[PDB]
Amino acid sequence: SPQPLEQIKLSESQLSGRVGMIEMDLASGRTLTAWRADERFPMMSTFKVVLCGAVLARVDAGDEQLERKIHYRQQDLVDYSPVSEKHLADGMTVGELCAAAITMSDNSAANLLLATVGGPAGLTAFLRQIGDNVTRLDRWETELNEALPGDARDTTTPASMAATLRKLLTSQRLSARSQRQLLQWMVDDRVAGPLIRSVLPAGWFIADKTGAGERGARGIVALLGPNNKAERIVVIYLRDTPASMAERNQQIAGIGAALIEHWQR
Ligand SMILES: OC[C@H]1O[C@H](O[C@H]2[C@H](O)[C@@H](O)[C@H](OCCCCCCC3CCCCC3)O[C@@H]2CO)[C@H](O)[C@@H](O)[C@@H]1O
Ligand SMILES: *C(=O)/C=C/N[C@@H](C(=O)O)[C@](C)(COC(=O)CCCC(=O)O)S(=O)O
Repeated sequence: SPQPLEQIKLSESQLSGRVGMIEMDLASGRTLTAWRADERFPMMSTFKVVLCGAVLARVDAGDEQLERKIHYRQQDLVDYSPVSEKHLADGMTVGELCAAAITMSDNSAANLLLATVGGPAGLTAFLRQIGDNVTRLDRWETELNEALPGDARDTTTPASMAATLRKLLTSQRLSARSQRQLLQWMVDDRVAGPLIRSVLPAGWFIADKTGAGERGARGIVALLGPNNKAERIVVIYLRDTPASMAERNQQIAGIGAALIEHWQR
């Protein structure tokens, strides 16, 4: 594989779409690679990690408990609720809802949690409170991944998302236990985690949350590194490409291959 930047450019050429990417040291925030890092991209399901960061902040403040059981109704369910549709009778705890939202991308779980933090406006206010003045959530699942061309709703930038994830995972804004919980939910991703491990060379750590939307929108927010360590945050978003999901996945994987082959930078 060629150098990361060369590969990213090649991916735009092949997809006919825009790619946004940041590679950042998790411990220090050092930015290693930045491409269209200040341009907007739909967050799609990647917003679920930020959502649960807001939930954990409420737990730390004593305003929420991960144990608290939420009971909901069938009429509350939206498209794609693999975990939540199974608990209409017994409900789910707030912690279970975050696990379902992050590890299974359960949309109803995400909407139930979104309501607890004040909806899209409440989550956006949380982002402003931690210093992210760019990322914004405007809608609920599943309308939020519509990805209309030029629509600023429900978007982030690679730089903002990377900085925000680092703040949630390491800045001590969240308690030690909460930081560890957010990380573990990403490590436990069932949608792409196992698949990514199956193609990663031995020794490479992966934790992640993916997203998909209309007009080719696709993305991933991840922790990656050799020697089984979460060394870097890697955020990659794609938008406005007519390519098959398989090809969008392959191009993102190709950027990862370039990082892996040329890690020491
Ligand atoms: O010399 C480095 C490595 O080169 C190859 O590894 C390949 C691997 O066989 C392939 O499957 C993967 O594809 C990349 C798979 C990446 C999947 C997702 C990455 C995510 C992670 C972070 C966010 C964005 C994307 O590339 C590597 C590097 O070329 C060799 O197979 C391996 O033995 C060797 O150690
Ligand atoms: C989050 O990104 C969700 C995107 N797509 C879903 C949606 O529009 O709500 C789908 C229902 C597909 O969902 C999945 O394929 C599961 C994994 C979603 C993820 O990557 O987080 S829609 O068909 O696009």
